[PDB]
Amino acid sequence: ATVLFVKANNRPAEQAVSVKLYEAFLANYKEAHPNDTVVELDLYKEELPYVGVDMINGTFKAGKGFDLTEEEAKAVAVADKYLNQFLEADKVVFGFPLWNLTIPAVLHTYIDYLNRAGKTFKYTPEGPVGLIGDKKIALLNARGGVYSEGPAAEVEMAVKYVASMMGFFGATNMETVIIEGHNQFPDKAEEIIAAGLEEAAKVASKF
Amino acid sequence: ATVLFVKANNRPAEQAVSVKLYEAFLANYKEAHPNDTVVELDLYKEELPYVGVDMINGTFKAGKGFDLTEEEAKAVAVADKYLNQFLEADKVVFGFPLWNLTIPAVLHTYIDYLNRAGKTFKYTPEGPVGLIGDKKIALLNARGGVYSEGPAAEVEMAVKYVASMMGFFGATNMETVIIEGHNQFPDKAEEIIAAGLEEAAKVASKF
Ligand SMILES: Cc1cc2nc3c(=O)[nH]c(=O)nc-3n(C[C@H](O)[C@H](O)[C@H](O)COP(=O)(O)O)c2cc1C
Ligand SMILES: Cc1cc2nc3c(=O)[nH]c(=O)nc-3n(C[C@H](O)[C@H](O)[C@H](O)COP(=O)(O)O)c2cc1C
Repeated sequence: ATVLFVKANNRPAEQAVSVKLYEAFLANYKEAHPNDTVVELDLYKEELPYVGVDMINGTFKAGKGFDLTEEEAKAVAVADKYLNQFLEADKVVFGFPLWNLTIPAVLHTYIDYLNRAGKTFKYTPEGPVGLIGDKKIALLNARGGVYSEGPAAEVEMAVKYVASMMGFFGATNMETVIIEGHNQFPDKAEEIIAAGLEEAAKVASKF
Repeated sequence: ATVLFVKANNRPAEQAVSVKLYEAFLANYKEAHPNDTVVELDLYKEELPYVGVDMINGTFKAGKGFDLTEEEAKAVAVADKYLNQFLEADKVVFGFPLWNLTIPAVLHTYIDYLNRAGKTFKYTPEGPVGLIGDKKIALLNARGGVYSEGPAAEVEMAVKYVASMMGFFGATNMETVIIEGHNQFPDKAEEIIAAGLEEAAKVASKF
């Protein structure tokens, strides 16, 4: 199988729990699957121009017989590169922190590139239908406070954002590994983090 | 007063409801407050490097007085420029669409830059307290579908995102003008858009 790892954090593992989690899942995945093709995409090593008018118009027009501007075609070429790589993968693993309630803006731009009629969803008379139902997806997230319960739960917009968009694209039975609360309950941080790394190992073995 | 308009959509006004909404609020605000200083910040005209390790380490180390690498110092300086402008404004008006459930990634990066201990919030033994209580904020949003009720209400992450972060910074009694449902209910689009632009004019006249 071809497996794409999308890394959305360039902090060192020693300082960033989401990075420690991503690296553990990655190492465990490779150990269990020596003959898979595993590809890492580090969003901080890429040039990710923000989506705006030229990308919106270019991706709408592409393939429909319209003229494109040079700038529209440049924008389409960027989105196509990421979109085609994502579509080629049999499994996709996203590793990201919660920062300021949500995902890193680098990952927000990457997911914007994935939204394309005819590629990740199609229109029907009954509404949009997702086209990635055959892809296995894992979401690996770390967050300092607890967001699964308590007063912050209603403003969690990191895992919720990625799961909502992947669900729209048609992904089902996504796996999620979440390490939360290590900043909020610092006395238990070591055990909270270790427990997440164990869970990552178990999920990666079956993924 | 000094009023900062933050524009997050470079589609022409003829093709974009959120840009009509922004331009109507802007024109009406100026007409009604001819002697106020109005400054427009067009996020698509700016260079907005993504937040990652250099910004994070840079702001952490600046707070400690530790030496900054070139890249850390440059990152802090970029954030400073935008943060200082936001802090100097008496009122701030944000104009943005809902794209892919959320705000444009350009506005996501902009808001990331505003988060700073001692500037937009401070720590207390009882938890963080926001420091912008004095600042009047308007949120102008357009969205194709209805997100105020129905099956999609649960995944609105555009207005909810900006309102949550501004609230954390301590903004109170923010004004919100939303134009929603013009793509979902095309038979009502003319009425919905016209009503929304009238509301923006009214709110701007009193802002
Ligand atoms: C820029 C930034 C913003 C953050 N925002 C939040 C937040 O909104 N809520 C929270 O509980 N923790 C927040 N944290 C703490 C992180 O969620 C925590 O460190 C988690 O491990 C993911 O970040 P990391 O993998 O980079 O360490 C933030 C950390 C950083 C560096
Ligand atoms: C790139 C893009 C993504 C969009 N995503 C959504 C969406 O998730 N939900 C929705 O109801 N409408 C969506 N729309 C429609 C816009 O919310 C809406 O109709 C209005 O166009 C805001 O976009 P605008 O001000 O640029 O026109 C999207 C439009 C664009 C161009």
